[PDB]
Amino acid sequence: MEIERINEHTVKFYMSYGDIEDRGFDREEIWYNRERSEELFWEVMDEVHEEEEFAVEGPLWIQVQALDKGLEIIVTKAQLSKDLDKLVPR
Repeated sequence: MEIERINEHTVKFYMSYGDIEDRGFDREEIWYNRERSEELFWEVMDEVHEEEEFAVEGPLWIQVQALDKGLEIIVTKAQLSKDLDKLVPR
C-alpha cells in the first residue's frame, strides 16, 4: 500500500484493490460490511502506532474516494480541534 502524513491529525493512504485482496478483504466488502471496514483503518493506524500512542485520546474519522484500480482513504482525529473554546466571534 501507499501512505501519507498530511499533519499530526490527518493522514491519508492509497489502497489498490490487490492490497485489499491480499489482506483477504474485498473493495466492496470493506464498504458493505461495517466492522470489517475498521480493520483497514487499524492496518494504517498500525503503520503510525509508535506515534499514535501520543494521540490515542479521541475517535477515528474516515473519508474515501475510488480511483481506477484502488481507493484513496483519508483518516482524521478530533485532536485537530482540541483547542476550540478560546475562539470567540469578537
